[PDB]
Amino acid sequence: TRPTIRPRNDVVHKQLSAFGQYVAEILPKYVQQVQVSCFNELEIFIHPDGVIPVLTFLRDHTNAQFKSLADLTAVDVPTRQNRFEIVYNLLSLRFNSRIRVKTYTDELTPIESSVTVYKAANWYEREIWDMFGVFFANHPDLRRILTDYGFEGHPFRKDFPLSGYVELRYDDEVKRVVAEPVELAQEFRKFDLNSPWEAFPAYRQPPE
Amino acid sequence: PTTKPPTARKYIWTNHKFNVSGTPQQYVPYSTTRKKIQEWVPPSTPYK
Amino acid sequence: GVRTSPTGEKVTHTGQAYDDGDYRRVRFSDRQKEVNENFAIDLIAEQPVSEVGSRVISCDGGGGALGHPRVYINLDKETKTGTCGYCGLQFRQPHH
Amino acid sequence: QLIAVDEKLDITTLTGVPEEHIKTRKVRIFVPARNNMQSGVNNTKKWKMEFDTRERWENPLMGWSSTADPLSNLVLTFSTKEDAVAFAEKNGWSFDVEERKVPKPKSKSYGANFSWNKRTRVSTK
Amino acid sequence: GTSVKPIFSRDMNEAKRRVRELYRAWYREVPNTVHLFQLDISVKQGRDKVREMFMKNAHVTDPRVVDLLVIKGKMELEETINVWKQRTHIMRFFHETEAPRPTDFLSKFYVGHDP
Amino acid sequence: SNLIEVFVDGQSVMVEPGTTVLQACEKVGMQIPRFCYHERLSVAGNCRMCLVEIEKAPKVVAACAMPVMKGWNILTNSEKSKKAREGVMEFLLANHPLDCPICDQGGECDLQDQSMMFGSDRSRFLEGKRAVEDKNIGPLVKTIMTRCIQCTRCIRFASEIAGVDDLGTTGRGNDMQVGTYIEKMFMSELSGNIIDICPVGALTSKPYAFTARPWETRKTESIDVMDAVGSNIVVSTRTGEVMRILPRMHEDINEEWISDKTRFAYDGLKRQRLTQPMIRNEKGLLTYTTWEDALSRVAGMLQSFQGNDVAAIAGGLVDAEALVALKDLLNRVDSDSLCTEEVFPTAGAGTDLRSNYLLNTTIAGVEEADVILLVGTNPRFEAPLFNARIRKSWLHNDLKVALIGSPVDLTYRYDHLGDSPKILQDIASGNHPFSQILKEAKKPMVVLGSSALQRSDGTAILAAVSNIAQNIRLSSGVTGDWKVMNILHRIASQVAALDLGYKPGVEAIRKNPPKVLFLLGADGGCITRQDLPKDCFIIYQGHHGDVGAPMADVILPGAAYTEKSATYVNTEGRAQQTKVAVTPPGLAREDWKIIRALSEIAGMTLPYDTLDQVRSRLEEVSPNLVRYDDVEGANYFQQANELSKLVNQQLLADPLVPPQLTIKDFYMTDSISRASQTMAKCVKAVTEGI
Amino acid sequence: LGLREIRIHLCQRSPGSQGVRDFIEKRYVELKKANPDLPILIRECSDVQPKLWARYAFGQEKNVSLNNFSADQVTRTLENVLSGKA
Ligand code: SF4
Ligand code: SF4
Ligand code: FES
Ligand SMILES: [Mg+2]
Ligand SMILES: [Zn+2]
Repeated sequence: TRPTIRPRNDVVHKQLSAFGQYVAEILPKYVQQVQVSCFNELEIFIHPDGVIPVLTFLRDHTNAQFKSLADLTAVDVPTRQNRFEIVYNLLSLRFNSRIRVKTYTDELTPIESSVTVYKAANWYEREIWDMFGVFFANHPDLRRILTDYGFEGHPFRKDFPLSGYVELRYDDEVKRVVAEPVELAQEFRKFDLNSPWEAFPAYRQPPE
Repeated sequence: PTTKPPTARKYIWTNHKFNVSGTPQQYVPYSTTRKKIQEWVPPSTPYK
Repeated sequence: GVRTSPTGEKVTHTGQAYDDGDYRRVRFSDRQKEVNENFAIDLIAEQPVSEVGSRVISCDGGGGALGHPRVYINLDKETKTGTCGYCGLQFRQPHH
Repeated sequence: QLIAVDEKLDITTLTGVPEEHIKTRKVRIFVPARNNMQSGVNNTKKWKMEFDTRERWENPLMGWSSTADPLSNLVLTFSTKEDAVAFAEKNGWSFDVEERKVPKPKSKSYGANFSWNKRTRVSTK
Repeated sequence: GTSVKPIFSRDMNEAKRRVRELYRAWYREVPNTVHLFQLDISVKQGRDKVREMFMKNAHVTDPRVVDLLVIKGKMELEETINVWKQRTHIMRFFHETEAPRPTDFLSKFYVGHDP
Repeated sequence: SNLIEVFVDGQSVMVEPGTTVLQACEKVGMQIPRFCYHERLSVAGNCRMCLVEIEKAPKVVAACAMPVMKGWNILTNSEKSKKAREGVMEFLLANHPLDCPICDQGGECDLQDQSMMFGSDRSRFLEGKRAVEDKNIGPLVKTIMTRCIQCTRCIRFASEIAGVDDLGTTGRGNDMQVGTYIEKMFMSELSGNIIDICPVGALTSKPYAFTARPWETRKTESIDVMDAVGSNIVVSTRTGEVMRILPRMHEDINEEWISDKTRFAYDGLKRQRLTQPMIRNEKGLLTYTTWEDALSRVAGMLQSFQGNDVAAIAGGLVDAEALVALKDLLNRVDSDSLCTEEVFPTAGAGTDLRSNYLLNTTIAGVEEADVILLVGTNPRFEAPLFNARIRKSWLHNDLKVALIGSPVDLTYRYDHLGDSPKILQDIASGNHPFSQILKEAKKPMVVLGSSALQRSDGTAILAAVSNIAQNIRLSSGVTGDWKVMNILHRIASQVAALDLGYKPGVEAIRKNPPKVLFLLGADGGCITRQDLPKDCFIIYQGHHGDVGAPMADVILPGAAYTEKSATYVNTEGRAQQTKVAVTPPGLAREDWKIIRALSEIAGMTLPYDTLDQVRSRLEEVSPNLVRYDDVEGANYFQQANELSKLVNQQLLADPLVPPQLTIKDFYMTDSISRASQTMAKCVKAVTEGI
Repeated sequence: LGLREIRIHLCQRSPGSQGVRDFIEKRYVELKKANPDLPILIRECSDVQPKLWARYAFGQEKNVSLNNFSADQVTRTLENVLSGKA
């Protein structure tokens, strides 16, 4: 591979694969899948019931001790029966490593709050609740953190429109800021950019 | 520009103008395109 | 090549002018209507046709890399002249 | 630990959508047709859900295109027809489903161009 | 089958109990909200608005949806009591600046193409 | 069975004998790059972009032309195939002009996309490029031949699909050029399709030039109404304006093509439009008014008169929803005189049995036929895609075609039996040898056009054709469900109107003139004020100002087919629905909404309030109108045949002459096409050519 | 009181429409010979019970199911509708 191509690292790949197998062996009750990406990133797909145990293990085990929670977020995939996927990114300073833990939920199934494992989760789950409508059970105080007071809906959902449903202005008759249905002087221009002639043969799906 | 002058072009303004906001010479936006749908013109002669 | 509409407004190079009954003309009262006086079609119509003794000629608009993409123009048709699709310059073979 | 309640899923009261953008809308679930300007078929793999077209008018200033419906640009992607139907039903949207169009397989024969007695024989190539 | 994990309530009865508790809290809070925000509405019409908002969701027959709505209503009450909302947020429930939309067929036909 | 096993990238797949490497790769989901190969055209094999490596084979093969062999392992992504693709793309791009910013095929170019996906990212061509002079082939297809890559798709389409052999190649080697070699317009009803098949900007749409980029356009999947074929289309719009019409693939109806009128008549949608309600003033002139005023004025006359004094006429572009709404409104007045401008004979069964007025064989069924007899029709201009299907069957199945009528050019050779209608009887009697030709046929087809039914002998001509079909069934026997008898329609609204119970023709109006007349898009000029009593109240509802509007007392602006979700039934009996691409201009409204509002103002309020309720009403009246792709139905030829033997109308000695004799008669047929400048330019070009 | 039109909606392959189908195949023509100006629109249902609609003056319509009727049953129904007696 020539200078324009990102170099590979087989040593880290082997180490991450071995540790993924190790984690899957220790907790077979919850670990559904283990993957390592070609750029050496380890993800562990677990059942929703194992959020508190697995995280606790990854925080407290002598061989793991992932003591830092870098980020916690959600991804909305409407085609799946379980709509939302919950992603935890953890960092271990002792072993200079990163791990990703993935689980899933739908609109109505609550997910156990992990504030007892990581304090940093407190706001993150709140943001998820604000943006995706995922409820976290036993959260110390769950409420909106980013949207306006009284905002209806969850904007980061795929079916939520980009400009929303209401807009704000100042009305002199009532002498205050009011909210009315959105009306754009220029509509957002939707661009169809995806080309035919697929780009990456290595990701081709079976034709079923 | 005294030692080397800018290139002369026929379309370049011979008289520079300053900011004309808040002045009858101010710019007023408008649509530069023509009518898209032409209405049918009824005939001027009575039918019966 | 600015003209004047029968109402009194200047007709732009795109040919736009509010009709007589158009209320939108009220936006120009006590103010002015921005019209560019240099009409590109007339200005390019004034350039003389280049005489070249070649069947195919290349045009880049002049200035090298400061012009447009270089394109090749065929001059086989004697009835008309070859025109650059970017710049509008005209080229012709020396008939007779 | 489980309720086992029997009722079709309905989340309309939780999504925050205004009332007249649930019952008056008509979504279309379809596999998009191939753009006839090109031969590539990579844009005809997934299912799309899109909303019905609403009014568009001219801005009195600048003559821009103005709209009043918030769902004019909303398009969703789905793996199968069933997934899109389930999403539409749980979101309370009336839908029209269009069955996928697949170009039927064809019989090509280069030698048929040079036919001894059939009309498939070409006059130029 | 169709077994699902609960949120707060196992059947509809517990859900209605939670709904009644939230309704009591809102009904109690309305006069204090009217006085604190210096609203020009009356207590009667504020309680009518609370009743209307509750009745908007009267068709729900799923306990999970019911107690999720109860959670959202409790969040709204928390915002109101702690004066995190302003007067504009409270008055947004009334839509005083919106011209009324006629419902009959002829009026909709006259104003435009929108059903 | 006979399936053979091959391997694509080591994956086993079973294919029929004769399957090429390209189709074998298709079956697994891999699309081989191509420039000259098209599914609907003959194999060319000149662009060499489909070169792929076979395992244990030193030479790459052309996937589009090479039949696959048993046990072959096709390596679609091997290094050899990728290098071949890069070399071919380099050669294709060496002389290509740097016209992408000014080329209309910018974001829709197969050359661009395949260069990005399979070619290199730079050039090592240090020479000068070649330039060729452009060709003029008419006002529809803009030609810039420097962009041509010599794939010969246009030549193959013109020769095989359009039946026109005017395109070709001249010269040799690098200076070989695609054209006509003489100044000549390539003018056919299918001429615009060469824009779609051309992979580059060499052939582009002239009226569409420079107007939009592909990434801007919103695509609305809809149906054409310019004829009765019902070809599926995509309306490309931008910022609330219709920008172009493209064909939409449907194997059973239009395959991959649309007619020139379908493609280029959308220009008329922006001209001579009805945007406001209009009434008559004291001077007798048409003046603008509000919806309430015009609707109340119509409702007053609707209440004043009743029964036979009220009548309606439907035009050729009317949807089923408006038809059923008008029928219900007039029925509430006790008026049954609901008519169409098109004439179908009402004797015998008439519209009682659906198969009596349908193309029972279907468009796809033409591919199963072996003999076809055309009676009093010009399929080339009345139903161009049906004629294209006939041509395809003639080319690939050796279909035998015979015509009774004037010897029009059909783009394929056929047998001209004659011009006199009496020949039909001579075929029915059995003296004509074509009776024997039909007898020996396994899948015979008889197609009678509605244009022939427009004459006074429509009943007798239909009876004679029914006699021919009955003789065929009685002699050749029942091969199964073949449905020999067929009728080819020309207007989009006719079949839905006959399904809803409308009276075909306007003879009911002539027999009993009304005092209030509804013109629902009626622009044929069948009924004028001379055929009507004095002070007849005429209402015109439509979208275009044409022959029907200036004679009206009240004008109600309606929606065109691009501005509503509406139901149309094609000549096959297949129901399809359009979608809203843009909203109606000005104060124009949906047609059935106009009728429902009028019914409410007049006090005879119709039950339905939404489009779903109107379609439920349609299901109540004719349940096949809500099955949106079904073309199957029951055959009642026997009952209609015996019912056609009651009357004995005689045939006149008038030769069967279709309204469309030449191409100039094809461009201007409806109100939308009459308002189009593109069609006017086409008419000017065909009448006098430069 | 005057009958305007009749519509018969029958299904093509369903057993419940079978008798109705037979009716047509046997005697529709005869009915049309007796009522040359009455429109009897024959149309196709799908996954739906067979039906007979009758339209009278001023848009009044009545529909009667023909599910699993024999040919004689639909003949009797049509005769009852045509003669005006209930
Ligand atoms: S045909 Fe394609 S590659 Fe050639 S100039 Fe046009 S857009 Fe560019
Ligand atoms: S004009 Fe277009 S379709 Fe015809 S040979 Fe050239 S590239 Fe191919
Ligand atoms: S696609 Fe096979 S050679 Fe062109
Ligand atoms: Mg092209
Ligand atoms: Zn130039």
